[PDB]
Amino acid sequence: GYSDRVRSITLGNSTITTQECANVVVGYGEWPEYLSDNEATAEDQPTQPDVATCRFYTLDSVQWENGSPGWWWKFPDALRDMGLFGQNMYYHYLGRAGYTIHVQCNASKFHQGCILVVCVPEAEMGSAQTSGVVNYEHISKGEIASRFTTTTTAEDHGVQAAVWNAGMGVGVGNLTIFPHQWINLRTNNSATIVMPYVNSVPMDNMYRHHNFTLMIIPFVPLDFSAGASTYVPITVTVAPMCAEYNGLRLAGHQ
Amino acid sequence: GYSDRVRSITLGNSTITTQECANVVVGYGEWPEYLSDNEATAEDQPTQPDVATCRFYTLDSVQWENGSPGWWWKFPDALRDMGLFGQNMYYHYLGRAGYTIHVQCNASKFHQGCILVVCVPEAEMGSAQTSGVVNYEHISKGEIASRFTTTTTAEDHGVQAAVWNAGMGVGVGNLTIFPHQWINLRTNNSATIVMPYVNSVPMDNMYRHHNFTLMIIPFVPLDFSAGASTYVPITVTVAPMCAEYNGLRLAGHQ
Amino acid sequence: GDVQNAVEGAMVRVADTVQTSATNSERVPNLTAVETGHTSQAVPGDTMQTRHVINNHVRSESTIENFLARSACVFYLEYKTGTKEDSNSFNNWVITTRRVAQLRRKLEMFTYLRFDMEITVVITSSQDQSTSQNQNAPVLTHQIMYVPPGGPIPVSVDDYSWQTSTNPSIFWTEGNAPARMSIPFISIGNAYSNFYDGWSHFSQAGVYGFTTLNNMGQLFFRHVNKPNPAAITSVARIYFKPKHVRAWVPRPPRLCPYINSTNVNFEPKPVTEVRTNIITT
Amino acid sequence: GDVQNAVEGAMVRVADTVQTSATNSERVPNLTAVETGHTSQAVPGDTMQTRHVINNHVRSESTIENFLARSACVFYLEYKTGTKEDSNSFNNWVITTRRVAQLRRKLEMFTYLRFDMEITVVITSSQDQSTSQNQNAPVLTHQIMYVPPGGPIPVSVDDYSWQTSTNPSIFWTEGNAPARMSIPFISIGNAYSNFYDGWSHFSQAGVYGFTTLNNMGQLFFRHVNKPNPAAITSVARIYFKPKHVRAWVPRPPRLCPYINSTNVNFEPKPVTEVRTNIITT
Amino acid sequence: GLPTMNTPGSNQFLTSDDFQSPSAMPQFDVTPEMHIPGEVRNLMEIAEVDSVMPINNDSAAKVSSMEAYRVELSTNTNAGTQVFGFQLNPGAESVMNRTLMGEILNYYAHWSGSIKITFVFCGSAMTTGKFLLSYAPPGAGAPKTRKDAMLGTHVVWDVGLQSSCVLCIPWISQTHYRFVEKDPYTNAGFVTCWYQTSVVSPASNQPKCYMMCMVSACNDFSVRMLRDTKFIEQTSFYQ
Amino acid sequence: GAQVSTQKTGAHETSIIHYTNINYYKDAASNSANRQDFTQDPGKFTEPMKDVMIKTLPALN
Amino acid sequence: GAQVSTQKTGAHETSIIHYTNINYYKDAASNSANRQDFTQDPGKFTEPMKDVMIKTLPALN
Ligand SMILES: CCCCCCCCCCCCCCCC(=O)O
Ligand SMILES: CCCCCCCCCCCCCCCC(=O)O
Ligand SMILES: *C(=O)CCCCCCCCCCCCC
Ligand SMILES: *C(=O)CCCCCCCCCCCCC
Repeated sequence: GYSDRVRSITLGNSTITTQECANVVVGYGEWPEYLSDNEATAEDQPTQPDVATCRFYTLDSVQWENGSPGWWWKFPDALRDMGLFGQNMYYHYLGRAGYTIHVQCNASKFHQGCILVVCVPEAEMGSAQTSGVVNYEHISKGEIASRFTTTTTAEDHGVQAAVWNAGMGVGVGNLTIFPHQWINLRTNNSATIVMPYVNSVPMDNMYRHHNFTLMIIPFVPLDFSAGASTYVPITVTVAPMCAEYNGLRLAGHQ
Repeated sequence: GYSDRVRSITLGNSTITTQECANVVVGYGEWPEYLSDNEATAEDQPTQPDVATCRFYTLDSVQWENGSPGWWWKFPDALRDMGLFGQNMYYHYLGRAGYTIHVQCNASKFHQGCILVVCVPEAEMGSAQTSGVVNYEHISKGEIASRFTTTTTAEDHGVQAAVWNAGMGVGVGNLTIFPHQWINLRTNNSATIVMPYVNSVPMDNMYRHHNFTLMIIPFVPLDFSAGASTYVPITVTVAPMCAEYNGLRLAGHQ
Repeated sequence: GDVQNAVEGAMVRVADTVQTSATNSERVPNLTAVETGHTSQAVPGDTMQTRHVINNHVRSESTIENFLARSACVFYLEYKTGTKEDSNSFNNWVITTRRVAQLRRKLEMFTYLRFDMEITVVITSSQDQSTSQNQNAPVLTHQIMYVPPGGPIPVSVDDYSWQTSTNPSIFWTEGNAPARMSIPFISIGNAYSNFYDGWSHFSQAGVYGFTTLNNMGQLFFRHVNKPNPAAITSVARIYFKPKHVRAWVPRPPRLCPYINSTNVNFEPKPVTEVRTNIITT
Repeated sequence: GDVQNAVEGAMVRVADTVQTSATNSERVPNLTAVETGHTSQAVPGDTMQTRHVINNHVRSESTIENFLARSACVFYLEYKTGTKEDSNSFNNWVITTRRVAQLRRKLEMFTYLRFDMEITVVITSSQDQSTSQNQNAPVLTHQIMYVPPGGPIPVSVDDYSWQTSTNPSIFWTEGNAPARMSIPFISIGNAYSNFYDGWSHFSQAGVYGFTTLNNMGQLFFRHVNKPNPAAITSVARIYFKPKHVRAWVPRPPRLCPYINSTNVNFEPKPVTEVRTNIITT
Repeated sequence: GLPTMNTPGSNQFLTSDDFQSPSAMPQFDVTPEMHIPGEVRNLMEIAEVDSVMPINNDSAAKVSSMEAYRVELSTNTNAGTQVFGFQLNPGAESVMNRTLMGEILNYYAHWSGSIKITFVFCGSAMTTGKFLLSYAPPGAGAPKTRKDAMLGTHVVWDVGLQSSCVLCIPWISQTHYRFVEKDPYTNAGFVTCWYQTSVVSPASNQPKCYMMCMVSACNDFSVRMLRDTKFIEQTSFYQ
Repeated sequence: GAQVSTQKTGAHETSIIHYTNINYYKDAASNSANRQDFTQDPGKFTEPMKDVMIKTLPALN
Repeated sequence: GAQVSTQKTGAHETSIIHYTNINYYKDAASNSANRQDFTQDPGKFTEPMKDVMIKTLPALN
């Protein structure tokens, strides 16, 4: 029985299946769990919505193309509109959570191509215009994929998204130090990374701080031949885990 | 060892192999066995030819085509010419037996299509001409497949074989209540149903009564593309099990 | 269990919802293969995280007995008050399930059926219009006679056959409670057969179908009263209740409308009702 | 206690008068605060010096069961003896408590109600005036059929629906004792609701009120007899008795007269009757 | 009084009912019981008694005579020659139909069990012969030749000092019970008789002689669904 | 399987009579009316108080 | 020779009532309907498998 290629993940009213996985990466060896009485600082009772928050949210999926350079999403911000997680994040000064990230991409024995799927903590990105500063709308489109550029330039306060430097002044080939998997179309149809709350402080504001960035970068370009299905998307579905919130007031932004 | 996809069935001087099966259905949970002294009524000693009767008879195989509506065979009548089973059935007023039904159909990863394989007990079929009565030659061609029709009409005393009503005034999608399997070309190359003697009386005449009908109906049409092997047959091989016969006299029909 | 020993049950409740937690594993309860011929025994807790619910629901009324054991009309028959000369002064019915649409579809959901039966019969009368409809007509008694396959048919409203020296009969006066009998499992075979894919003759011929097996005999009806000056018409409704039931081999329920009480004929109908679009609200 | 196990009671008598003596003290049993929402549990001995009385009175007839378990008329329906052509040859009633004034006020004193019910039905007949009213009409049998929410409505006095292969029916001859049935707690919810301050649609719309919840199905009535030369009219009175009763949330009894059987509407009435002066004898 | 509620069925007269009733003659001292030989307590006891069959059934002339009971045999008759044939419908076929077994059957609609036809040779004591007594089960049709008959259930009767040989017909049926009335579904097959060799005689002996056939029900026989017989009727009462 | 119970009689001058019950039908719905349960609890309506209000004491203090 | 049995009542808020049966006739056919046997075995229809199909495992392997 039990082929290790087959997997079923259930969280809240959500189940994802896969019949071609390559194990699952638990970020830095640590499974997500709630903030403990020793490590706590905000004295108020936390609200823990469990199944209502901690469930599988499918974000707007992107199309993989032969020349398409790459994509990033920012968490928790990508989830700012995803159901009751978004609401809780909107009505609370502080929030804390880990996440099951599940990237999906299927093609065929006859297709080829390989993408890096990585969760980078504190991926603080550089301004394209080195002289100037970057700004939110060029840092995150919430649940919509921000694209990496093959082109070394961009519009006013856009990030320097030139792929080989991963938007942050380093070698993209070294991104592998962060919790990652690869969807190599020969081998698998999905990636799964279970990311713990990685931060220097027990809870933080859900909007101000992008705790980590999901980067999907094609290291080997998507390819196939003579009339063999052009459209092949990449879908990212993510589930919050052990989510708890402190400091409640009115609807929040400013 | 032992992949559950692989199977070998031996009965008499007969072995069928398959390397892509989907388990085997034992009709109504019951494996075939001989008529017991409690349930018996015909007082004469039964003849039980064992290996001579109970072996694998391959009936005339039919071709599956993209638009081909479906097929049926009637038992025990389909076997009225199959070796010594046929002879025993010919020289005896009463006969009793269960059967291992094995439908065969292979195609390729690149072909598609799905057939229902079902053993319907007492499938009493309706006359196409509702006013009139049906007749044997339009009910059974012995070992040759009687076809289901896409057309809502037929020649004098032909059965109403219009597929979506399964030749018997019901929804074909509900035929699944009877012992069945499916050969979905993606999944498997064969079906196997082990049918017990299902009837309201311990033994019956082998000609008069068609105890059950084997229906093979394509729910998803056969398809493939640009120059990829047109001919793909469906072969039905069946073996009688626990066959016994009472009341012996001369060669029988009338 | 003993279907004739009524006061001896078995209480079987429905299945409870066990609480499920989150999972991340190699076991796949909702990934399977329809080809197998198997139905998925999945429970909501294999796909969602469920709470703990205690289902004290029982599958009571869906029991074959509770489903079939409600007394249905199978046929009604008519006859006037008259003389030997009047053909219409008496009547008969060859006993059959297939005459009406409703009970027939219920029974036919099963291939083979074995049961005892409660027969109730509502005989109703009405005055024929006539110059004499003014008439003091006394209370009418009625005779229902069962003639089993082989006995003498009554040729007139007034012949030796109605003596019933061996046939079962019911004499019933009007105004009283409806006549009622119980019947054993009357068949020669180990179960009644609603379907017979076969022939009346060894040579693959003669009568095709269920008709061949279901030879139940017939009910003869008459008035016992001599005729009043103006005629009175009576109509008898025969009611059947399958009790002490056992059922074998479930079938799809009849989709197409019934045509003949004699055979299983139909003309082809659509699988379901049509809708506006494949995406519907 | 088990409201279905009738022969299992509980005798609870009224409270005795304990003897009081004179007092002069700091305790004040009759000085309190209505604002609290509390009712004063004062006894006459807290205000007067009482004697010792033994109250063997019991609150018998004010039990919810003794109060509701008296068989009341909820509706009556009418139908003539006729042919398929005659619309009036049969009739129906959508089952409802709110049709009559008296039982409705009794039930509505409680918000939620759970009970079994005894239905008795008095079917009465009369001769229509006609040249033919002279006519020897035989004893009339009647059919009452319950069609649960979803089944086939009878379109005529004479169609397949009246077979009742699965619907409950009562056949009743005239002159006999009135037809009677018992009904279980038929609802889909844990108690019947006499009031629903809500909507049939999630969008705060569609049908307002109790109507939305109380879908009980309907009773179809007909004569089983063929028509006599002159017509005969029958009228069926449906009687309800709530037995094995349980009640929740008491309400003020209806002050205003009922207007619609469909909704809770009223037009405003005075709180009480007027009197001559605030000082009255 | 005690709250009774009358059910359907009330006040009907069912011919087959089994209820207690008041006697019109109370405390009647019945005539004391005596022995009387020959007590019948079950009609099958009669069906189990041997009757002689009218197999020589050819014409009204012989049917209203003793000829009906005697089947004519002859010397120098060629070997495979058929003596007689008929399908086994006890209580329906004229050959067995109105015998003791046949008559009992005719007050019932269903029968079951084995039958035994006892063949007795009433030829000259000095005469000899061998016969094939056959029973073919249904489905094939009546045995046209001694070879066809041979293939089915059979006895080869050698006539000699034991006068009579019995052909025991087995209950071989799909169903536990057949109809008494002839029905295509409940067909019971064919019983036929053939010269296995021939009837041989000495010089001043008669050439033609006779056999006769008795029939009765074996210990596995039974009958069901009680009914009136077609065998008796009237237009008016008798006087 | 008969049930014996007590009849409603009345306060006698300074008693127990019985009646018999046999349930005839397979469904509890078919049973006689539950008329003999004189049980009550006005408390929920007459006194729905979180803090217990002692009669001899002042309601407010 | 009376039989005592249990009546269909219903799930009570966090019971057993009985009824009596006496068979009046000499023929079991005459008896009440067998309505209280809520027994079932969908297995023969829902799972007619020779090899047992374990839910948590893949159907094919
Ligand atoms: C007055 C006496 C009346 C006796 C009536 C005997 C009626 C026999 C009833 C036979 C019912 C057969 C049900 C067959 C069911 C089926 O296979 O469709
Ligand atoms: C001939 C069979 C008749 C069966 C009749 C079934 C009648 C169902 C009765 C439902 C009563 C509902 C009482 C609702 C009380 C309320 O909420 O106002
Ligand atoms: C317990 O029930 C046995 C006590 C004696 C019973 C007497 C029964 C009275 C007559 C029968 C009533 C049967 C109702 C179906
Ligand atoms: C067992 O049967 C004896 C228990 C007491 C029986 C009370 C009988 C009730 C009245 C008689 C019914 C007789 C039916 C023929």
